[PDB]
Amino acid sequence: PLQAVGMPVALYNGLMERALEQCDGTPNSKWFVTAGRDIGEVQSKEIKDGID
Amino acid sequence: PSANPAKIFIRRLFNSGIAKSVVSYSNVMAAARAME
Repeated sequence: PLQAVGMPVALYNGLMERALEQCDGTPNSKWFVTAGRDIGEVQSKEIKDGID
Repeated sequence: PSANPAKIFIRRLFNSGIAKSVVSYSNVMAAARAME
């Protein structure tokens, strides 16, 4: 039987390898926050402290 | 022996005294790749 199951195994291995790579590489975050340039040098840290 | 109607064909397709393959090469190739 091993004669004919080459392509299935070859595709299975690649599909699982991609899953492993994505699990290892994808950033783990849920919020993306952006702000303008007019906030102060110390006034900015207060925002992240409040969110934190 | 002369009563066989098959003499119609083998005088045309298969000349007497010449051996000819049972199957064509394309069939053999098709069979070979089937197992894989």
